[PDB]
Amino acid sequence: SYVMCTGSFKLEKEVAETQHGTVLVQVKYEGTDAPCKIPFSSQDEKGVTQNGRLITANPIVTDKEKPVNIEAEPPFGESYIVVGAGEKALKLSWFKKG
Amino acid sequence: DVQLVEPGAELVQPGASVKMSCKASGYTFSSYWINWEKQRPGKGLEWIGNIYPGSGTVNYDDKFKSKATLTIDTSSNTAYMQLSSLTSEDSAVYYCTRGGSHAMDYWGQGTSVTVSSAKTTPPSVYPLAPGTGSSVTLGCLVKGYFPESVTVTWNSGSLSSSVHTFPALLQSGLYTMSSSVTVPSSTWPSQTVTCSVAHPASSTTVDKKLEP
Amino acid sequence: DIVMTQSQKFMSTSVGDRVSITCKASQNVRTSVAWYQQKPGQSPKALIYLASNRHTGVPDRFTGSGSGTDFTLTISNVQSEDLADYFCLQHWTYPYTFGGGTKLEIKRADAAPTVSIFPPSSEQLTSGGASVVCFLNNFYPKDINVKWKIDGSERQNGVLNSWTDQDSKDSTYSMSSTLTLTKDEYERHNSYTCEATHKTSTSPIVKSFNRNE
Repeated sequence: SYVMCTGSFKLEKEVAETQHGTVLVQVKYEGTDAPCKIPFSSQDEKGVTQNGRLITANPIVTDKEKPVNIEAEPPFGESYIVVGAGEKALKLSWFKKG
Repeated sequence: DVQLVEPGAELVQPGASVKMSCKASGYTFSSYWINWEKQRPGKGLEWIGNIYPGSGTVNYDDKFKSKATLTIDTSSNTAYMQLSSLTSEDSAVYYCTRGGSHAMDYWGQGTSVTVSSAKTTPPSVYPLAPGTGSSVTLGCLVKGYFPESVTVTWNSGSLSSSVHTFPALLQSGLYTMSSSVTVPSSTWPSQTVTCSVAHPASSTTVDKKLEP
Repeated sequence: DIVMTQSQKFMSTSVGDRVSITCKASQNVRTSVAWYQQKPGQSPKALIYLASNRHTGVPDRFTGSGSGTDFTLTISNVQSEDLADYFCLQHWTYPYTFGGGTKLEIKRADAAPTVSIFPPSSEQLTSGGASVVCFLNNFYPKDINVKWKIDGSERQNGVLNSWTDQDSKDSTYSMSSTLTLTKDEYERHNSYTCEATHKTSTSPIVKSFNRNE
């Protein structure tokens, strides 16, 4: 098994909807423990954790220099996508139309 | 009448790059995604990546990240794919297709990319005659030509029922193919049998009469 | 990445029968699976979207089913225009991945190959080349093996094989096998033999010639 990435993540480019209707976040890893398992979570409008919304199976960083695509299935309305662990976690707001 | 037009073929020198087009018509270009695929004989189809014309959103299969670049010219309803530093592993049919929530629906005709340093070369046409049975099989060996596009007919197309056309193979950087015809033994050599080979790329036509 | 497995590269059928083509996903892809039909030299045609929905214009002979990992394309009352390649595609997540394809062919009675051997032409020999050709024609099923011998010794180096797709007229297969030598090596040996092994007989079919005849 991989160890959970202990480092920080940043956005490589704008978060966007995919051809199949999911939401893709492409991240650039800033740590030094790759290959490592990406911590991921989703939150509702109130910042409360909601499970089962990660589409990508077992997202990993294999090389710190290579960005990683991560897809989520957010709920309609306001929510957050969170990449990484701790307070340093990359927290992205998302609004899903209709 | 949704259409996606791609040029038929591209010959690329090893190490060079190529840029191919996908021109859309019969629908709102900015309302749908465009996908790019690679199809090689013997290997399963591969998805290279996609692009959304209205926003510029683009996604790649990591396997093609260092090789392919997807761009657009929305004013001319065209999607482009550029492949860099080509090797023989890049020789394939490259398709574009319209996409969306229901995946690829309409596919383009495909661009056949051949990666080779070969020059246009006319074929050498050799007769294949027995050196019996109630039937006799005759052939023509069409060897050492480039690029891969020949036609072989028998008696200018008059003999067709028993003809076999064998797919070409790569041999010493050039192509080789063969064709066979079977006639009743009592009719040859009495009723002549001649293969006609056409290789348009080298403007070559060869008629080879089969001799006993 | 998700792997889409089509366990059957080839499937035999008869006009009017039912055929079920399977596609297995390596993870749960829900119903995000499309099916395509492709004929030689042609672009794929979309048949089924989201596992079970038929595209406009597609005959009702075609039905798709399954959810999760196990998908099936069913073709009822198979027609001769249905003889083609079929492949699945998952679009649950990037990268989209395709099944390896399943080619639908027509069943017919077993047939032994007609084997013919040909010496190099005098025209080729004048240029310094010596290609010995063997045609193994109109056999069924498609599986076949060819072995070459020079002066009774098995030769593998210099052999190139080409196979035709199923014939539209008689449903048989054919193969061309060419042993290419230089004239210098060809003129240092006498007998050239091609041997075909096929399921129709326990005894291979052997054809041969002597250069000195």
